[PDB]
Amino acid sequence: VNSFSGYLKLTDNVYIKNADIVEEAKKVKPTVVVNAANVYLKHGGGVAGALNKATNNAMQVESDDYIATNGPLKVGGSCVLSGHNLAKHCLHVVGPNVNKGEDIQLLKSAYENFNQHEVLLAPLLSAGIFGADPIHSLRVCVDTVRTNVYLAVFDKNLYDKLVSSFL
Ligand SMILES: O=C1CC[C@@H](c2ccccc2)N1Nc1ncnc2[nH]cc(Br)c12
Repeated sequence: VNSFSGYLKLTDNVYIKNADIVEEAKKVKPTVVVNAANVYLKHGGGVAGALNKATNNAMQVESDDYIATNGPLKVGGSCVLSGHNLAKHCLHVVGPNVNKGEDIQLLKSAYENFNQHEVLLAPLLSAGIFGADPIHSLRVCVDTVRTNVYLAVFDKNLYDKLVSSFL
């Protein structure tokens, strides 16, 4: 038993809710919150900008040190950093950005990072301003992640549609 509440169960291991991941994190304080990152860990907008703002920019400060030491992530890759006031850890995961011209097949690789963590609070990767189809992304998530994932979808009409069309 865990502390996540109000989720629709999609499969044995995938759950979904119409909520702001930031508010879910503040309420639950999960072991792992997933950020929808870019390779530079520049948390300017979307989920990343919102999470970073909620940490009072501490996520960005930590991220800049990470990049200065290690260089950029790979598209499809991830790193584990602090969750600051929101979670124990933040798993920064880079899905492909179609608005940048990247290969959507890398979305499966991105979701594979979730399998290194028994339970996660996450957004849909590559959706929103990353330019991919959120229905697709949900399918890849369900078909790739085997650990317990709680998906927060902020856009209300998207949740509705994803709920009702999920095969
Ligand atoms: O609705 C959705 C679906 C796709 C995802 C997204 C991810 C990256 C960039 C744009 C959109 N997204 N957006 C949020 N999902 C959950 N929690 C949130 N908090 C603040 C935001 Br913006 C937000």
